[PDB]
Amino acid sequence: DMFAKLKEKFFNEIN
Amino acid sequence: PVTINNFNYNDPIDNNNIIMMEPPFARGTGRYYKAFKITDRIWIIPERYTFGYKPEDFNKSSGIFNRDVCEYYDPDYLNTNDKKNIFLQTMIKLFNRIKSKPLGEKLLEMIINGIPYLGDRRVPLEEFNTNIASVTVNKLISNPGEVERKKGIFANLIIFGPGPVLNENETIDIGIQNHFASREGFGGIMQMKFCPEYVSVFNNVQENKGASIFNRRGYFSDPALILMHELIHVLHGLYGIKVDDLPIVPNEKKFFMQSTDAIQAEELYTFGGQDPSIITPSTDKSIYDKVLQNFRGIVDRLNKVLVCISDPNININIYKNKFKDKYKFVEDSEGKYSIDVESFDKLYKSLMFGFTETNIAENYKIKTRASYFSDSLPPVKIKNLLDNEIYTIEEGFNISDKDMEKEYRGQNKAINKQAYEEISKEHLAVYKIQMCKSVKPGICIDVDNEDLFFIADKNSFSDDLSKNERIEYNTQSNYIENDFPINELILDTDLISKIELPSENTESLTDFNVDVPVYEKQPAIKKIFTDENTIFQYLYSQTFPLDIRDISLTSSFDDALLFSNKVYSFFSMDYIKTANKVVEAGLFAGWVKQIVNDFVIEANKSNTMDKIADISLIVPYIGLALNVGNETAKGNFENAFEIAGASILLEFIPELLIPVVGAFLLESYIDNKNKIIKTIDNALTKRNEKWSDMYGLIVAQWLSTVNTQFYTIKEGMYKALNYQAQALEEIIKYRYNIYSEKEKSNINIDFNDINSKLNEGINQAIDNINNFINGCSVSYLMKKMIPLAVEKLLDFDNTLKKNLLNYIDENKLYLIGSAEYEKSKVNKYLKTIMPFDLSIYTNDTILIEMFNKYNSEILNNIILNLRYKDNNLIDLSGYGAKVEVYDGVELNDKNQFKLTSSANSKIRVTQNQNIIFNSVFLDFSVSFWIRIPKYKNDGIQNYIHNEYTIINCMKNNSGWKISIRGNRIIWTLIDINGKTKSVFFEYNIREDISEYINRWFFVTITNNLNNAKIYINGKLESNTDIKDIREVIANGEIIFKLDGDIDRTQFIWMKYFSIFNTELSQSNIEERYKIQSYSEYLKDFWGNPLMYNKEYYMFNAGNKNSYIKLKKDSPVGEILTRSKYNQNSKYINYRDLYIGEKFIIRRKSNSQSINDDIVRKEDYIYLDFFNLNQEWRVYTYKYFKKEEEKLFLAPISDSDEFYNTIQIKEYDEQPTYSCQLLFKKDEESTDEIGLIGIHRFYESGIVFEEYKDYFCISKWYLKEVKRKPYNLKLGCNWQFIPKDEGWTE
Ligand SMILES: [Ca+2]
Ligand SMILES: [Ca+2]
Ligand SMILES: [Ca+2]
Ligand SMILES: [Cl-]
Ligand SMILES: [Zn+2]
Repeated sequence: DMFAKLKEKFFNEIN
Repeated sequence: PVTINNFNYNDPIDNNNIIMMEPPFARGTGRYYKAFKITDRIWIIPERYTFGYKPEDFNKSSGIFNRDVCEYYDPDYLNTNDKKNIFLQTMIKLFNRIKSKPLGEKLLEMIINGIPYLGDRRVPLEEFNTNIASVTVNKLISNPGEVERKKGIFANLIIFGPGPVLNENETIDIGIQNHFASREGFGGIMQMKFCPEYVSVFNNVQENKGASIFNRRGYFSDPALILMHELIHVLHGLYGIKVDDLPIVPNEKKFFMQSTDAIQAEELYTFGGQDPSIITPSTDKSIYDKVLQNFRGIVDRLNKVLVCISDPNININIYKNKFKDKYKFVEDSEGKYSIDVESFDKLYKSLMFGFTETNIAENYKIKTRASYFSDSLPPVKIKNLLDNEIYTIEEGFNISDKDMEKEYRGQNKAINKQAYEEISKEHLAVYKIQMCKSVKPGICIDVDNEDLFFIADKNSFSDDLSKNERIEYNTQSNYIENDFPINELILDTDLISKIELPSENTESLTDFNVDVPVYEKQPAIKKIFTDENTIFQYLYSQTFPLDIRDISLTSSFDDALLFSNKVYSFFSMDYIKTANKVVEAGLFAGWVKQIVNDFVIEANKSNTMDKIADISLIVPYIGLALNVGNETAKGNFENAFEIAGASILLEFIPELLIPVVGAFLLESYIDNKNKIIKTIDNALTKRNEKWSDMYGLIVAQWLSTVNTQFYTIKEGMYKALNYQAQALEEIIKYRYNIYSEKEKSNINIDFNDINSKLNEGINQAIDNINNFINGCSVSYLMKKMIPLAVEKLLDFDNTLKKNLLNYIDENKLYLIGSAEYEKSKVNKYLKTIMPFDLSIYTNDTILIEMFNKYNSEILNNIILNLRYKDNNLIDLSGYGAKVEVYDGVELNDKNQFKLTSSANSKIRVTQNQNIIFNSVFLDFSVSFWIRIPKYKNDGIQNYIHNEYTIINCMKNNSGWKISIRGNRIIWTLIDINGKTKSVFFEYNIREDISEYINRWFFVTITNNLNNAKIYINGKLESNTDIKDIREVIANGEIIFKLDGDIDRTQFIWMKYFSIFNTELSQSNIEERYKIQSYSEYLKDFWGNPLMYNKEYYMFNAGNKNSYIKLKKDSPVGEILTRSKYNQNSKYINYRDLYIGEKFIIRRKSNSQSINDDIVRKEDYIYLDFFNLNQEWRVYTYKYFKKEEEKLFLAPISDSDEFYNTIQIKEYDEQPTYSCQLLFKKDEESTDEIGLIGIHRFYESGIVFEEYKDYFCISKWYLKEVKRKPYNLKLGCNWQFIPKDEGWTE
């Protein structure tokens, strides 16, 4: 599950 | 003024006002009666009427005399002097009440002054003869013990006490050698048997509102009105107009048909109100004419009479003058009497339609039954009519001083309890039908004969309409209106005779010849076997014996018949469980509330589980309650009614009498133009008479064979509701009394309150039931009766057209310069049907209202209504159009159908020829939904330029069609000369996002006297003046089929096609739009149902030209701008729809379950989409700290940092294909997080700067969604676009 990968990217998109 | 004489039974015989009479049926054989002269010419013999009855038959026996009457026997009534005295004084009191108002005084004055002619049909024209039993009655004037010495008196009425059946009052006329003077113009001594205290009871189940509080509890009759009703018969008899003609005879050839004596029109006239309408115009005129001829007999006798052979003291000229006055004859200067046709017509109408029970009750403020044909309850005894605390001369029972004037409260069984007693059912005899169960000692239901359905036999009705007519220059039309202005009766100073009565004294009657009728009882029970389980059986199953302990409700009719503790119920499965629920002490009061309440809700159900159905009124449990008609308790009644209408409730479908109207023979007038034109005018006038008489004939049959069945159904429902109430009351009382005595003290319950709460809910239910059934009845008339008459009336018209036209052409020589004026008089006049108005045939305001309610219910104007109900379209309108769907037509159960390019892709409707007739002045509308495909990018000129028809209704190159030419939809009217009119609607084809291309919209075309109009989605789009065309033949077959020059690929989808026989108003159309737009389910972009597990592109109503794309480097949705149509054409432009990500809606749960793949409002979903050969999902961060935030799009996972649950919403209450998507904490909670939309976001930062749109969640949207009108443009409004064959880009 390479999903935290995406989480982190998301968290950097919103910030 | 009329004077009532006073006396006591024991007053001495004075040989003047108190005499010993030898009454007509005593026959000179034997015996004499002390008689009392209540007013001139009227006598009271306070003794039982024995004539034709056996002494034993005065006792209650296992038999009955008549089959309708609930019969009370008391052989002791009038067996003492004191009882006889009470009788006398009550009659005096009743007479006084009658004369207390003009109308009643005048009734008595007419009766007093309407002396029988001094003879009958056997008497020579040149003679008066008094020595006949219809004229003279003897008084014995000798003393007791002496040789009998008799003198004769003239009399008009003798009133006796009752015969064996006290409550069956009856007026009787004297037959001699098989003929009746009182039916042949002469009149004769009339006789009555009457009982003042044993009065009839009736209810008003069938009327609404009704009563501010205490209806519909049963009412007792004012014996003054009962008396006056019989005095009306005396009136008719004294004037010799009580004639026989064709009677109403019940059909008796099924077990459920009410058996009864034949009903003469004179009985229905006497009652009045709505009942004369059961006598056809044909028979009204037949009776009128008979009475007129009879009067021509008398006037002739009067011109010829010279002597009186039996009484030399009679003065011929005195009597000639009294009779002239009685019959309203006129006298010329030579002393010759003739009939003045006006004075006759007034006298007739006043005697038959003026003095009626209905009119007297109205004038006297007495309540009475609504019809000769109404149900009855058993008779009651009026304790004391001589007590002015109870009954008074001035106000009857309804004494304002005791607050009993309002709503006839003084007659109400439930309010004026102190006025009457019930009679012990040991003394009551009733004709019953014992219906024992058989199948294709058992269960046997006793049913009163009179509770059965009255259905008139077809032989009840006159076919005079079939006779020929002889049209002359002076020919006149005959209309006998059954009405008389009651206030003018009251004020006609010519009505009452100013001529003194001649002396009542004459010579003794020595000719006693008379027919005395003989009466016998017949068995009170008739046993029959039947396989049928209709109304009487279904009702019986809802009852239960008194001695039982622990009844429970059931939905199983059979169980209810078998088990004594099981009582049938037609309420929900679920009512039934609550009814049967046993609870602990503490919870009981609460349960009593719930169930009494649930009962009221159940009883009030008045709508229709499916909402597109096109039924205004329904009460859905009627089938289950009675099983009346065609198995109405089996299967969903609502569904059955949708398919087949009011008919399914009828136990019997009667066969109508609809005569072929006879031909006209037009008289010739060589050399007189004036008489030729008058013969034409008279022929046309007579045609209207035949139309009217025919409608009148349908109405007579409707009211006496259909509306009667419906009435019975109303009563049944009154009993059924009442049984359900009674059952629950017993259930409650039983369960309460099981509880410990202490438990019962801490349980607060009022049985009178419970009782009155239920009683209210029943009256609410019966209002709805009345409206529904009344509506059903008018519906049967208008759809199953009238049109079959109109078919024959049109034949008649078409035969008369030929006839009058041939006649104009034969006499053209004498129509020197008028022939074409007359050809066009006739053609124009006979071009339009005479419209049917119920108020011509009745002035019962109940019926008129029924009829007005119907005609102003737009849904009753539907003459074609194609719907899908089983693979298959069929016509639900009620007019039974034939519908043939061929194999190339695709049908689905969303009511959609697809017409393709194939030869076999067609539908043929064959309209009912008897309702489209309306044809020069158009007044009709057509409505449907359509889905027309997008143009094909490469075949663009054929789209733009090639017209094809889709629906075509043409007969002889005239009618109407709906056609399409590319982006245009066209309505065309074509008249009988081929002159054409058009109106059209064109949707844009250069629009970014079109609201019409390949999406369901709703079309309505309405045609009126001067405009054809197109509405789209409820809004008026265009309009064309259509005054300048002629007759349009609109009754051809309707052919649904693509017809033009079109590609194999061309097709069209339609749903809900219907036709109205009126111009729909804007309101109507907007309603229908809203109605037909409604769905439990959400819809996709094209207007089709939204579905789970199905690929969708996403469209945003607030940013039309924007679409979602997974950002490249990132797990978020960026917004992009839809590509335009990229090609040479200047005729078209659009934005691509098949772009952005491929989304799919998945079910969060599927649990509980269900079981189909349609998405519904408030469903909980996951919004997923395909990426890299995988399924990904749209989430929101749980803890975003701004008002909007980027959504997170990533593969499937249950991470406790993101909500995935989406609830799908439709906040717009007006029709729409947009829906919204709300993120929730989980399926359980009420907390709302935000709505999916598009927002702009700031892109950092050191590079270049800008804002950029993203797929987002927003809190702001939630603050606008409850606003009204809903903003269609908000960015949280989404629509889902699946690939569709109707859109190629
Ligand atoms: Ca009539
Ligand atoms: Ca009946
Ligand atoms: Ca039972
Ligand atoms: Cl809501
Ligand atoms: Zn009567």
